[PDB]
Amino acid sequence: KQYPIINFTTAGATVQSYTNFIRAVRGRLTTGADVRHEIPVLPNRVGLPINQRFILVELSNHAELSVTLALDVTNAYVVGYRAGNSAYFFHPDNQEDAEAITHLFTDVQNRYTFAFGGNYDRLEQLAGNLRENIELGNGPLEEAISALYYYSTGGTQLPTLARSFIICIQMISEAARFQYIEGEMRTRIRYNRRSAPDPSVITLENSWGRLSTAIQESNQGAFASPIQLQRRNGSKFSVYDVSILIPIIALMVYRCAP
Ligand SMILES: O=C(O)c1cc2c(s1)-c1ccccc1CC2
Ligand SMILES: [Cl-]
Ligand SMILES: [Cl-]
Ligand SMILES: [Cl-]
Repeated sequence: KQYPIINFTTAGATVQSYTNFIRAVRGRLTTGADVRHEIPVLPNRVGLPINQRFILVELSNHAELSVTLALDVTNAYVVGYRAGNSAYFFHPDNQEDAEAITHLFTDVQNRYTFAFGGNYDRLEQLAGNLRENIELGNGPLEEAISALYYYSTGGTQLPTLARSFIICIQMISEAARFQYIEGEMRTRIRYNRRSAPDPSVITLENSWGRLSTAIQESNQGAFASPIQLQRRNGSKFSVYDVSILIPIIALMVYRCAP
């Protein structure tokens, strides 16, 4: 009757407890994934039955407020969330996706669809801040959870809601997609720090779709043409093959193979 749920709280969160959480998220996402090749491929959108389409992530904090994010298993991205008796959805791209989300949170009294989508370019505009200037960490995540809840009571304004999406998406969706970004978050939790992400994280996020295409279209592991990434100091380098990214990227959106 309900999609699978993973739980996480920032209250007393540790390196261990955040590691368990991301591992469970990856586990639910890859139930239907293709794991025969070097890197797991998320289920194909086309033909996926509706009862396999979503998973739910339920978050709480020291103030013991709770919100629940809905994640698409085909791309591990947040499509919307529930707070109290209300559900809120990013604007869908097409009719099929609009129909799919009517199967989420079917028991809330109030359903709203934002005019905007959930991509970073738009969310950065609404927040008034680039990812480069939005701190990540347990502290920021705790604050993001309260902000998401209080949107349903009129206590949160849309720019702060946008910045809270940016924090949640990166610390959950992107940390599940990339072992590399999980480690970046793990270091922040370990030393009790909050800091904005460096250029390597942002460029990895911006490249996930392109890397999924290059990997699944590769021939004997070799890319048909290079993809350019950044080190943490902003310097640039090229990747040419699948293998060097096996420790870096954990999940891929389905791509056709010629
Ligand atoms: O700051 C650094 O030293 C590095 C950052 C990255 C490196 S190295 C990398 C090396 C191979 C393959 C993918 C990556 C992703 C980001
Ligand atoms: Cl480890
Ligand atoms: Cl809806
Ligand atoms: Cl808009």
